[PDB]
Amino acid sequence: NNWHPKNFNAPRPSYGEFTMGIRCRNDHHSFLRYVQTYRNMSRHCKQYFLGDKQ
Amino acid sequence: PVYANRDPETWRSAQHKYSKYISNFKSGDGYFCIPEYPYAGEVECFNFFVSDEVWKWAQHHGALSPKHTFTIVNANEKFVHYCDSADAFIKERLEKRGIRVEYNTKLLEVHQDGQKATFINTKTGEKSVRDYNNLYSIVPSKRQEFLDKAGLTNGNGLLNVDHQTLQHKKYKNIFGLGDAADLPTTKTFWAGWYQIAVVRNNVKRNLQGQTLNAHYDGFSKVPLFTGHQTLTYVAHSYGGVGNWQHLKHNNGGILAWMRYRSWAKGMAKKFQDFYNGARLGPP
Amino acid sequence: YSFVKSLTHNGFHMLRVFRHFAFVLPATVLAGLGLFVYWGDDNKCYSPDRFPYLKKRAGDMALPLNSLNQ
Amino acid sequence: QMGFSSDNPYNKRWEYKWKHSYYTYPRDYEHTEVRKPQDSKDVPPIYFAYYKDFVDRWLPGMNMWWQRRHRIFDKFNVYFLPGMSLFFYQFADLALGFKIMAAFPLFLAYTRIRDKTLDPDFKETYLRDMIYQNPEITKYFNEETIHVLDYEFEYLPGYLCPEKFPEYQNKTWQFFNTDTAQAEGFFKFGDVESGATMTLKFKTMPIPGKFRYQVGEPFYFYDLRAEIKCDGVYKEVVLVDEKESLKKIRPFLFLI
Amino acid sequence: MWYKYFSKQSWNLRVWRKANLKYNQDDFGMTQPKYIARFGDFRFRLVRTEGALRGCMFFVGFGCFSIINYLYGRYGYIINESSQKRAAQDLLDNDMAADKILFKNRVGAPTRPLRSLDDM
Ligand SMILES: CCCCCCCCCCCCCCCCCC(=O)OC[C@H](COP(=O)([O-])OCC(O)COP(=O)([O-])OC[C@@H](COC(=O)CCCCCCCCCCCCCCCCC)OC(=O)CCCCCCCCCCCCCCCCC)OC(=O)CCCCCCCCCCCCCCCCC
Ligand SMILES: CCCCCCCCCCCCCCCCCC(=O)OC[C@H](COP(=O)([O-])OCC(O)COP(=O)([O-])OC[C@@H](COC(=O)CCCCCCCCCCCCCCCCC)OC(=O)CCCCCCCCCCCCCCCCC)OC(=O)CCCCCCCCCCCCCCCCC
Ligand SMILES: CCCCCCCCCCCCCCCCCC(=O)OC[C@H](COP(=O)([O-])OCC(O)COP(=O)([O-])OC[C@@H](COC(=O)CCCCCCCCCCCCCCCCC)OC(=O)CCCCCCCCCCCCCCCCC)OC(=O)CCCCCCCCCCCCCCCCC
Ligand SMILES: CCCCCCCCCCCCCCCCCC(=O)OC[C@H](COP(=O)([O-])OCC[N+](C)(C)C)OC(=O)CCCCCCCCCCCCCCCCC
Ligand SMILES: CCCCCCCCCCCCCCCCCC(=O)OC[C@H](COP(=O)([O-])OCC[N+](C)(C)C)OC(=O)CCCCCCCCCCCCCCCCC
Ligand SMILES: NC(=O)c1ccc[n+]([C@@H]2O[C@H](COP(=O)([O-])OP(=O)(O)OC[C@H]3O[C@@H](n4cnc5c(N)ncnc54)[C@H](O)[C@@H]3O)[C@@H](O)[C@H]2O)c1
Ligand SMILES: Nc1ncnc2c1ncn2[C@@H]1O[C@H](COP(=O)(O)OP(=O)(O)OP(=O)(O)O)[C@@H](O)[C@H]1O
Ligand SMILES: [Mg+2]
Repeated sequence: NNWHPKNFNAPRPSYGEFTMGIRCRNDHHSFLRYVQTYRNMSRHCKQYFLGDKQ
Repeated sequence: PVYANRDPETWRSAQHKYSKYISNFKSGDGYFCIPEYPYAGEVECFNFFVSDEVWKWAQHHGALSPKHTFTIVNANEKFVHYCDSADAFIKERLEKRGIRVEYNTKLLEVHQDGQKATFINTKTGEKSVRDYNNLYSIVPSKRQEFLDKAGLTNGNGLLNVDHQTLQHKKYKNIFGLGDAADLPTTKTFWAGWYQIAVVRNNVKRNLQGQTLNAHYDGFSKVPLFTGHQTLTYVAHSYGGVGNWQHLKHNNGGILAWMRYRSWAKGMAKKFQDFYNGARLGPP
Repeated sequence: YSFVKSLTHNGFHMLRVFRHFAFVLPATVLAGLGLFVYWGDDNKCYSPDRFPYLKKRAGDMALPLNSLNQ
Repeated sequence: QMGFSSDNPYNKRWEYKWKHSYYTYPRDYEHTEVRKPQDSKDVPPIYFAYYKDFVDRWLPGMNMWWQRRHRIFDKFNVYFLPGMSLFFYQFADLALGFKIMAAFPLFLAYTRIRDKTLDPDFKETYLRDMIYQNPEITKYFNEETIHVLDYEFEYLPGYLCPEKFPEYQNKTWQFFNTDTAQAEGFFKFGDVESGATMTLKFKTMPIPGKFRYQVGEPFYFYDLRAEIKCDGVYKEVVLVDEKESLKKIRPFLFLI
Repeated sequence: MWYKYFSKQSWNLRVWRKANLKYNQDDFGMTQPKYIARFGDFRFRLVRTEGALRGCMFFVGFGCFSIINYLYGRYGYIINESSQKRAAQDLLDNDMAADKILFKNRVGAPTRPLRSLDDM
């Protein structure tokens, strides 16, 4: 198991009715950032390929 | 947003919907429905004076929309039947506050789907359909049929007993007290404090064949919440005449505020002794 | 990672309890540029006003500690 | 209109949302095509990272405040808070408590300005869940084949018509608010599978929900309309009609 | 198709301005009591939450406490200068009363304070 090593502060759920505020950085922007990062890394590298098709 | 005078028995300890009648009134049409007399909780369940003061605050900072309607739908002609002194004060104060009242109209049907409320004017027999957003109704009573099959009630369906000794007209071995008794007074709880002393006495006298020397004067005391934190006492005798407490400190103030805290914070803890037996009635 | 950029909680850093240590290593490395410029006592002050300068001018000879006063 | 906008050409409606793990900014903005090695400048000049943070983080943040500067010009932010700060600043040397009481209304003013100048962000996942439940829309649109052609969402300036919304004719509310906190916009959609397009117009407003003081939903779609266009069929779908919605719920009237 | 990969299990909260909107403030917190008066109602109306209100009173409290500590330093003798002059002469009246009735040994030390009840 190298995806979820066991530590003490384990993830625990949250309940709407009982939660006042929260500070979290997770969002649902990773998919589109994955697509744009490919387009950037692909295009910015081809700048120095001098048109070498192979 | 339909609220009532008592809680259903299916609610758990975590359900506090009863307290959201005044809080959650952001907008819409509000109706306070009073059923046909006789009904339980005449003055002790009149909360249209405490909601008016709180809803006045909500109109000041925008919590309550400026286009909202609140009217009191009263099926009866008067608010306090057996005390015209207090009934005149209520209608006088409702006009000063600005609340609109519609008499001879009773709530008939509540449509939970589209929030429609079917009212009917018992005077003309004309029914109508009204949109509501905050509905409060005192639970209507119903005469029990077995008390009519045995020939004990009269007319409206209340016990036909003596106004003085609380003994029934016929069947002298049968008594009656509380709300089921037909007494020209307000059916309150403090009225029952002076009705149990008469019943426990007269019953004691019939078990020994002696005479009945216990008379019920018709005293009844109920607080009338005139503000969010102020009240006045509605106390009256059989002839509707009030005592030194009747309708005193009615316009608010320190005297009305102190009497409110004594009933709000220090009365519920006294009903534990009433049922156990530690504390008796007022006298 | 910048301490300033983590203050708004809008780039890459929401909770950083040791963000106030971010510039200690860079400031320490930049101070290493004067490692050889300021080496020893003579390069950090005006040496003729210090006691060791007197011992050197006396032929690396020990002097009483109050020699700068008499 | 998106308030946070840099010279970056791609993903304009996500620029404020995306939190990159970059140590500093990329040398160039995202290329729109393959370029030549001489198009870009090798070894960008000295103090380039500081310049990029000013023109890609600082400057567009100030343009956001300037674009929506009309939402912060209320008598509370303009006169009361600075007037309170000046009253205690005259006694700043008497004790420490005067310095705090003179700086708190400034920090309170910044927080109101910071929150009011942000882009209006509705819960878009609630919206897409709502349009994909309609059978007339799912006939021509699907999440796997839909694409965004244009997006616009901005607050409405000033107080609205004082007949459709009498709530905003409140002198106590006008002391803190110069706008109505309502927003309006549209969505130009297209389906690559069916070839259909639609303009999803919507109006939002804050509503109270289930509680006494807290707002229930800051962006509640009280009017939601779809003008679907197809090969030869033009349909008009009404998800939320304002004549039926405004009779049930009223705005919230934020204070502070 | 980003919404296809969106996880609806994050709908448990409605976060807006760092506050969960689905918070039962009518049953928990300072906003639970419905018997609040006009001042407390208008105060919760402005902030909409107890967490924001308590955070601001944290700093305003330090200012108010530090200000009243100064006003009682600069001023104060307007109300407390009488009780200090009263205790000043009282501190001298009982001192002189002690020297009259107290046992002093050959050096000036009251070595018998428990001689009688009036001496103690
Ligand atoms: C006229 C000439 C032409 C003019 C026009 C042209 C010029 C225009 C501008 C040109 C460029 C200017 C560069 C700056 C603007 C750039 C804009 C921008 O967006 O940049 C973002 C830029 C982007 O981030 P990045 O590229 O990823 O990384 C940036 C850095 O690599 C590193 O980033 P970092 O974030 O990691 O760095 C963090 C570091 C940054 O370094 C600093 O800024 C030093 C800060 C030290 C001062 C802290 C003060 C604390 C509060 C004090 C309050 C009172 C002050 C009174 C002062 C009186 C003075 C006697 O600060 C800290 O370390 C904070 C922690 C400090 C330790 C704890 C101290 C506080 C607790 C102790 C309290 C004790 C008292 C308690 C009780 C109090 C009583 C109640 O970040 C920057 O901030 C860049 C600044 C880097 C330095 C540039 C220097 C260039 C050389 C110019 C000469 C020096 C000028 C500055 C001198 C300042 C005075 C020392
Ligand atoms: C040698 C080279 C170096 C030299 C360096 C020194 C030189 C520096 C120069 C600085 C001056 C120029 C900069 C400003 C130019 C703006 C000109 C302009 O036309 O703008 C109009 C423009 C309107 O644009 P628009 O939309 O096209 O207008 C359309 C309609 O007209 C809109 O119609 P409307 O009806 O909606 O009206 C909207 C308008 C309404 O405008 C107004 O009605 C004017 C109200 C101003 C109130 C100021 C007094 C507040 C207190 C009064 C309370 C009185 C009652 C109580 C009395 C109690 C007494 C204790 O709103 C405003 O513009 C006011 C915004 C805020 C201004 C108040 C800031 C208060 C700062 C307090 C500290 C002052 C320190 C001064 C320095 C002296 C000591 C060193 O507004 C702006 O652009 C706002 C710009 C950003 C605000 C700047 C204010 C300063 C912010 C900096 C924060 C730090 C302040 C200082 C703190 C220092 C100590 C900690
Ligand atoms: C005295 C020395 C002074 C030295 C200098 C001090 C510095 C003075 C300058 C600064 C002034 C203080 C600034 C404080 C504000 C700071 C900011 C802040 O914290 O937020 C506001 C903050 C909010 O308080 P809160 O905790 O949120 O309120 C509680 C609930 O939240 C509120 O819940 P609610 O709103 O839902 O309901 C509230 C209330 C309902 O309240 C109301 O509705 C009444 C409102 C009526 C408004 C009427 C407006 C009238 C307009 C003016 C008049 C009209 C014009 C007249 C024209 C006349 C023409 C000439 O309902 C109740 O049931 C009340 C509970 C029971 C009463 C408790 C009273 C305790 C008193 C204990 C002392 C008794 C002494 C009696 C002696 C009498 C003779 C002196 O306000 C205050 O902090 C007030 C100051 C309290 C300080 C407490 C520490 C001292 C303890 C009291 C003194 C004890 C005696 C000491 C001396 C003993 C020997 C003599
Ligand atoms: C003479 C000295 C006193 C000057 C006046 C008082 C100024 C404050 C004292 C100086 C502090 C400087 C050192 C610290 C720098 C800030 C460090 C920091 O953490 O900031 C990050 C913050 C980030 O805040 P944030 O809200 O964006 O993100 C933080 C979120 N949490 C808290 C969860 C992490 O940015 C700031 O700069 C806040 C400080 C702003 C102070 C501004 C005061 C004036 C407000 C504007 C003027 C309003 C006038 C009226 C306007 C009328 C309408 C137009
Ligand atoms: C009274 C005289 C003036 C007083 C001195 C005022 C000094 C103000 C500048 C120093 C303090 C700046 C705070 C640094 C910490 C925050 C960094 C930051 O701003 O991030 C931007 C942030 C960026 O947002 P972000 O940090 O949350 O991240 C963006 C999100 N991502 C990464 C996903 C894109 O934006 C803002 O906070 C809003 C704008 C704040 C404006 C900052 C102050 C501008 C003041 C303009 C004054 C112009 C006149 C003076 C100069 C005139 C020419 C000489
Ligand atoms: N606001 C209200 O709705 C309400 C209701 C009840 C009591 N109260 C207050 O309490 C005061 C006195 O209340 P109360 O005792 O007169 O009425 P009550 O309803 O509280 O008491 C009736 C009791 O008799 C029982 N009962 C009813 N029908 C019965 C039947 N066929 N067979 C056997 N038992 C039957 C009930 O279970 C109940 O224990 C009232 O004056 C009033 O102030 C108010
Ligand atoms: N269920 C949640 N649990 C923990 N943190 C959350 C949760 N929801 C949001 N957050 C945090 O609060 C921020 C704001 O949430 P928000 O729903 O407004 O984002 P969003 O991108 O606008 O969603 P949408 O696309 O549906 O409009 C989020 O970036 C996240 O950091
Ligand atoms: Mg959003």
